[PDB]
Amino acid sequence: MKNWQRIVEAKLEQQKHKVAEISLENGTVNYSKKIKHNRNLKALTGDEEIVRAFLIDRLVNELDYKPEYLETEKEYTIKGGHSKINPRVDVLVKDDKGNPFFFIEVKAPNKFEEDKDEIEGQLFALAQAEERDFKTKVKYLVYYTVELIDDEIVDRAIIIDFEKYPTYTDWSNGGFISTGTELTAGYGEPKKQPLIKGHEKYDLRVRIDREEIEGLGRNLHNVLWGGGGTNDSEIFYSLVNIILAKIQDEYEKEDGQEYDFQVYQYGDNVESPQKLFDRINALYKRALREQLNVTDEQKIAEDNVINRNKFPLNKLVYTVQALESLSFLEGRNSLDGKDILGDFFESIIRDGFKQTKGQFFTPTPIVKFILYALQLDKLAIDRLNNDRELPLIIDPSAGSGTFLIEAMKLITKEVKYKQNHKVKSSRQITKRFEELFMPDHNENKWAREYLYGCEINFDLGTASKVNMILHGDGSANIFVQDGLLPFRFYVKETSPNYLETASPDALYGDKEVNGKFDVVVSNPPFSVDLDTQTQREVRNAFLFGDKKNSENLFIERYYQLLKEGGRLGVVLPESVFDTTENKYIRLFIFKYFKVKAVVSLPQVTFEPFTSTKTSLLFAQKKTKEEVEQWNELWDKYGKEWSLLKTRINDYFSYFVKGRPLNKKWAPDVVKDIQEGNEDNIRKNIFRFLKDHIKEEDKNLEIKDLLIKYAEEISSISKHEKETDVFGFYNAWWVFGEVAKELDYPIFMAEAENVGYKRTKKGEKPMPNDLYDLEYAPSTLDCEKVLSSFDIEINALEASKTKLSVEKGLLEEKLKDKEDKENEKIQKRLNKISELLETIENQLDSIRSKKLEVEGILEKYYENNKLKEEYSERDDEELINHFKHGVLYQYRSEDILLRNKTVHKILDEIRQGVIWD
Amino acid sequence: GLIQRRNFSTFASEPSVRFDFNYMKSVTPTTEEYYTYKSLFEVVPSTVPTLDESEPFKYAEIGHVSKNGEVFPVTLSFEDRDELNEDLFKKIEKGDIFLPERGNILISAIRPYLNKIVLIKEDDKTDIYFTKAFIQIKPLINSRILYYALRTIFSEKINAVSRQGKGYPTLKEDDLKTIQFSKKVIDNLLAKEEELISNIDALEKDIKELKSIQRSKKEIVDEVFSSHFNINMVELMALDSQRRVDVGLSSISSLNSTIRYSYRWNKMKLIQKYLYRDIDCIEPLGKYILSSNNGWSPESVVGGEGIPILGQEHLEFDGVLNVSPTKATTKTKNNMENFFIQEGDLFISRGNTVDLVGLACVVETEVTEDIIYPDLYIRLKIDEKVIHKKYLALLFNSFFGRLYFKYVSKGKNQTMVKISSNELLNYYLPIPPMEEQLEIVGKIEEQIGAQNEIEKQIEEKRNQIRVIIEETARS
Ligand SMILES: C[S@@+](CC[C@H](N)C(=O)[O-])C[C@H]1O[C@@H](n2cnc3c(N)ncnc32)[C@H](O)[C@@H]1O
Repeated sequence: MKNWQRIVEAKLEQQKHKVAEISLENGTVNYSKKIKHNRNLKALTGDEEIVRAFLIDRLVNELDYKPEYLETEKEYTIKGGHSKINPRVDVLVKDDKGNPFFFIEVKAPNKFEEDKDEIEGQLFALAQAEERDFKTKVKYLVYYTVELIDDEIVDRAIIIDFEKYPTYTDWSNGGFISTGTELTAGYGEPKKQPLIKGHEKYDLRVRIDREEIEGLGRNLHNVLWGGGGTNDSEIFYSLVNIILAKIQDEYEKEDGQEYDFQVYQYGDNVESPQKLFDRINALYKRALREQLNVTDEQKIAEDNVINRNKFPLNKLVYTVQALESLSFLEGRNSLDGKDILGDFFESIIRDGFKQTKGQFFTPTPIVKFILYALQLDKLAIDRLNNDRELPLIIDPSAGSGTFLIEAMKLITKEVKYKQNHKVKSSRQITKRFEELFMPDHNENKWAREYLYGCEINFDLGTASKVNMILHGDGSANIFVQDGLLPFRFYVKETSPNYLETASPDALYGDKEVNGKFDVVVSNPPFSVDLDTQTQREVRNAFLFGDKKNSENLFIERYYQLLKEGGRLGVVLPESVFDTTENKYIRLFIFKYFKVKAVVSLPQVTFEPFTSTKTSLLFAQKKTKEEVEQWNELWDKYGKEWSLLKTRINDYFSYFVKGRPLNKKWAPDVVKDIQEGNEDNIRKNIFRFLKDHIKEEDKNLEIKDLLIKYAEEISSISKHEKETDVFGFYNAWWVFGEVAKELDYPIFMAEAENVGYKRTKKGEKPMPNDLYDLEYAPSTLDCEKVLSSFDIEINALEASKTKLSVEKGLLEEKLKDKEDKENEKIQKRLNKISELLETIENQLDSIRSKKLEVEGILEKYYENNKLKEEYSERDDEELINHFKHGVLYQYRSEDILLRNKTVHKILDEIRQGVIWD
Repeated sequence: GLIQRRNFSTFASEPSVRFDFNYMKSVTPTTEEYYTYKSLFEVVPSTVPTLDESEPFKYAEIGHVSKNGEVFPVTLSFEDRDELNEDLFKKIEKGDIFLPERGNILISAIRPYLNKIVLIKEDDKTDIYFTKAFIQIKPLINSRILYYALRTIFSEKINAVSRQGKGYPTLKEDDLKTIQFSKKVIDNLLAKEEELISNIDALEKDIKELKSIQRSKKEIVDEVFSSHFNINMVELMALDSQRRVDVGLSSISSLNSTIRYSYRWNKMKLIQKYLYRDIDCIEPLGKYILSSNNGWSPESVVGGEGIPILGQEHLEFDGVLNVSPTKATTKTKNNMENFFIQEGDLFISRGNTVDLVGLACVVETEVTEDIIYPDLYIRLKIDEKVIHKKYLALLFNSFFGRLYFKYVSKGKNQTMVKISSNELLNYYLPIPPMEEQLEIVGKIEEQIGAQNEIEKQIEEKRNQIRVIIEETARS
């Protein structure tokens, strides 16, 4: 039950002059009979009637304007298209000379945001007809509405002059060139009053609801893009620059000083070319100076905010008005402090940015599957409970910061809301939780010191930083440098920098290793192009610097970032898994990482942008002891390989090349040959050819066996090319012998559909093999659901009471009057009564579905919480109930974590894979 | 949704230590008796054979070979220097040619999942030159048995050892040698060889009967148009094969407007006069043409992982563009807005053989991905109110258009003749009411659906062969 309704009722009751009255008990509205009305309005159709009554009362009682000069519901017969329409005007304010000074149209608050185009269709035609017929002069068309700032209702007016912009083409340069935001009493010139920071009368808006925000995104999209679609460049990045300037100015302003992201119209007209551009350019210069690590004055010298020819300033002035009233840096405060501006950013991120080959964004279904398959939520919970810290996360190819955004949301929505019962209540752990998550306004503030990133693009880096500001981080960790640079090159002069540290590692080859990040999630680019000026330096810090596969250097970075036990969940292309020339890198991953899972993503997971096949690698870095065991096994079996190669080449030389059986060339071979021991010869041949051999070859002799095999001997004898990280041994033979000792199981899986079909024309979902949503919430308020249906039933019951009362009174006059002409009224009241029983019947159907919904509630929710027998959520009936039938609302779209049954790949990955 | 849970040690079963869902679905903990390629086959290395330039050769590049195992070679000669043939010659002169022997099974090395396996047997005396990326193997065991086994049974293993990488699946000789062939299946096939080969011979004989009874698209279109217009085909074959025309002076200026006198032009006019004798409502195409845009195609290679491009074989007589691109362009252009193929468009063949020149097609399937149509194409936008898009394509593929374009075409050789837009402007058509055009299209569609029933019976027979092979091998 809304409090502002009581506030309005009390304010109207305190008014001395009762010129407009409202009765909630009877649901009636009363006005003075002096004003002529063409229809007898007696029913409350919505909040629009209340708004109109309040505005009329305020105009009559506060502004000292005579009520008789106001005209309502004046009817004109207009010719619309090929038919005749009969629209009416809401408010007409005319002076003593009869000229219509104010043509005020009132629109319902529910459709206030959506119904903006109708001003072209419902207002312009009437004004044109009036000017054509009555020869009147309209000075300023005025539209009035209410604005909710700091939970207070204030005026909000838009002023448009038709004389100033006669043609439609000219109007485009205006870009919200209205006279002023608020009206002036005493016929004074309207003045725009700047929003003084921290000044109670006028400030930025908080508690902004969604219904104004999707519509806002919609009309800004329609204006800025203008139906262009997706051709990228200035249409998108300019919005980023404007938002960055807004954030910078909202940061640098002090309390009591107005914001510079405001249009001044003291002279009734602002110069859009000059006055806006100067302030916006200064703001963006300050933004690049402070928020984006200065980037040195050398870059600022050639910096430019927008393109002069490509981006007209009219859209800039249009957007300044839209974005001035909002609070981008700190306001938010939507639905108990949750983020609304962030979703307003992914809207526009998905639309205005055209993505092509070489510029992809990882789809959200894959990102959250990767994050949940690493068990990041329970990792963070265990880390907080034991070490009193949160895991350190880095994406060295962040791009638009998708992985970081979803990781931040995951941690915040898991450690605080969904899996809160896991954390301990101990005093020190409680204090750490207070320092990390408790402030509702700044719940996403742990990301300041924990989430890191790296993007080589300046534009995408700036976009990711702005997005991270909007969500609530503060950025300061998304470096806009290259991801492959040496560690000391990552400097930010801020809160402790974990990425700058480096140290040499003995087992890695005495190269730099950071080893401070708990989790690495990334989507490394295909065929990365190294910087020519730094290549000779950066390629010297990696083992496989010059192997002509630059992208395979990224797999090395992860080893240098993760600590012993770190979790890797990157998205590699299929070429890493099958191509022969990558055999070196596969012998790297096997040596240092414990490959725990591999998932074969389908071909359409990145279509239509790229058709290459990709796969998921979930691995964990080995400790020093395991790498030492690997090295000792490698040497132990390399010795055997060398000795075996010597013996086998000696045999193959003797039996065909016919060298003499002298003593000095092989001791054991000549000893066995002279002693006549061919069993040992056969054993050595078998051990060398441990592969490519069959049991039947036991019957072959030491001549025909070799002449039959031949090329396998030569293939095995050849050692690896690298020779620096693998040594002078055959990689395949020694690797097989080593992996025999260190054998461990490996999870492998395939996905047929990833829950979507991405194509240029449209979007078509398919069944999602990766995971399943919850649908059924784990916490649903029975009281709220009951009170909802209670409020609709009460709202209709008030109407059913007033209609019953009026039909009873009409029956009373029917019994009283002689019924000469009252028989028609009797028929009318009978018809409305029958309509009353029909609406009562549909209300009884509503009651029946309410009762069945209640039955569902006690069938599934006990103690206002979902009970454990449906926690695993295999119940088909519950899912079907929540996918439609008024239960579509509420609901939970979170990924469902099943602990009992294995239906989708995420379930087996979460259950059958043991980390640590 | 397929979980395998392999072991670490199983990764070292291949010399390049692969690990991916494919080839590890095939690698299984269970061990059975098996054969290697040393016992069932032998890879014949490719050699460049000497060829006479004058004597024509039959050549195919992957796409010509069908999935069912029938080769569709093109006959070309070295001294032609054909415009379309320039890239084929450049490929051939570098060694991209191959002469398979007799009794050897050829296996494609590009996209093995299409099952483009070809058997070369001693029955056919003619020898076909093949492209590279075909792995010749000499079957030590009966060639037919191994051909049938590789096409049906051991196809999963061949798909396993294929390496995708960034691009498309490929096959290599060493990977082929890596495949393990079960002892039991091969032993059962060798024990039931006589019965199995007799069964496959009978089924393939039935298939050849069904192919013989099938009737081609060109005959369908020609017969439908002749029946509708009452044209007598033997009369045209008498008039068309004359080589002597007696032309009067007055006949020169009949719908000519340029006073063209030539043997070809007057022969075409005589044939048209015979055709349009009883038919009325003859009208030019220049009045009802809206626009004509010539496509263009840059340098490209088979594959290339770029935007796809079509080929000259994609045009069909039925009037439907059979979209199945094989090659693509890897580099980008500046403008590509109209170079993509859209639904419901009319495509005209500019340069081709004197028979298949001016061939027209209509795009009816969903284009989805944008595909580049080559230079030897014309997008034709026409007045939809008077003439239907598919009717023009059917007329052009009929003898009505073939006879006109065999004399109008201007080319330096019979292998390629190039038409232009001028004759498209000046071409004369029988244009009945749109109802008649829809009726003609309906007759053609039903008579083509009948043939579709015939080939669906054909794959029914193919599946019967596959089932026989599988049931013989399994037990
Ligand atoms: C593969 S996309 C997707 C990245 C991220 N997963 C996302 O969705 O935003 C990342 C882009 O950033 C670029 N990039 C990131 N790190 C880079 C680096 N260290 N060097 C060069 N380019 C890099 C790549 O060119 C690539 O086009």
